[PDB]
Amino acid sequence: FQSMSVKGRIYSILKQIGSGGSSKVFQVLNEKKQIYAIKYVNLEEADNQTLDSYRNEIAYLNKLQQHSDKIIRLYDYEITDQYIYMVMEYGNIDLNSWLKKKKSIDPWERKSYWKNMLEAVHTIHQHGIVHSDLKPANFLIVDGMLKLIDFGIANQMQPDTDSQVGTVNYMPPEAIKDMISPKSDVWSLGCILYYMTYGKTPFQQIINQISKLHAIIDPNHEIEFPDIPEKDLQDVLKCCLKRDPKQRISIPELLAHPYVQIQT
Ligand SMILES: c1nc2c(NC3CCCCC3)nc(Nc3ccc(N4CCOCC4)cc3)nc2[nH]1
Repeated sequence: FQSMSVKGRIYSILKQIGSGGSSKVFQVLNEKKQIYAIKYVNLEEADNQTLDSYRNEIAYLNKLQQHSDKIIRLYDYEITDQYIYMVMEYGNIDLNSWLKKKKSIDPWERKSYWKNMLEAVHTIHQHGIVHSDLKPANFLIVDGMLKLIDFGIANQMQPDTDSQVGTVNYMPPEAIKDMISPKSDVWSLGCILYYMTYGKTPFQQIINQISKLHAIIDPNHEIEFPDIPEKDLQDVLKCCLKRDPKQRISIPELLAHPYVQIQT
């Protein structure tokens, strides 16, 4: 039966959607019984660099929403030396949970979601952000439209009440080779669309974690692309999962691709 105040306005808490490390997100109602999601971040043990990172996420998100409506709407925020309250729009469900429940995705809906994702990541790229660690969980379904909730800075968020994929599965090869590019996100997006298309991520079948990394980077490992009705889609997946960034398709190319632009 808890409640919370953000910028002079009081919000009753219905339940906790999920928590990741030093942050929590709640389903809340306002004064006029309108629904929102409020993110609470605890800064008490957050280091100087970590504070600066959270500052950046708010700053960008605050600006970016004015450009595109495929980035989560932040209606209001409150920020102090010990806490952050972010009042965002409420979404029905994160994509990762939705994808776990949907054993088969509708080809039309997949295609729509893909266009929603592309528009979102295109917008962050245009403002000089490479998300780098892109996941399905970074996308939120609000009224049949995917929206980008998280910019990948210092996130550990899971829902808080089977778990097939690992953390590494969507990661680019260059990031593993690193020990950079907008096209690094294109690889990650590619894996999301690949999961939606074939039911698993490209390297899910690999048992061992050590070798799974080595498998991603290795050019002599070939990825499966079983034939499907949409020969467009099959091209997009291949084009996204080409290991070399220079050859790998760019976001603007993906937008003018037939899959996105051609009606069937
Ligand atoms: C801004 N930020 C938001 C969310 N963040 C969540 C943070 C934890 C991981 C999932 C996303 N969830 C939102 N909605 C959800 C509603 C129900 C959800 N669940 C239903 C399925 O089982 C898991 C919880 C998950 C997210 N809305 C939202 N607006």
